[PDB]
Amino acid sequence: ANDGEIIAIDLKEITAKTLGLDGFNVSGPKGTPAALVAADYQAAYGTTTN
Amino acid sequence: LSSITSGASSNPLAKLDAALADVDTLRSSLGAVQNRFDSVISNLGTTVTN
Repeated sequence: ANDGEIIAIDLKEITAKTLGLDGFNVSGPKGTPAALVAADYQAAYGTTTN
Repeated sequence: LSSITSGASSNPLAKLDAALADVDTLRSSLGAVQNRFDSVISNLGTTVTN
């Protein structure tokens, strides 16, 4: 019942990206690939990527 | 309109305690004065009789 009497909790942050599991796959590449359009850049790094 | 907020206070509990202290101080003094006043009624009654 006074000032500064907290008890804190840690609460880390969990996604498929944080665990390090991005782009996880098996069976290798499907076929001879094609070049990058600009879209996938912001798909991987966020819409406002530089 | 109720989302327009000024700043938050600092250590509100101390200020509340200070306020309560002023109030009880005054009440105490009033009680003291009442205790004074009664004796005079008694005294004057006796003196008038004599």
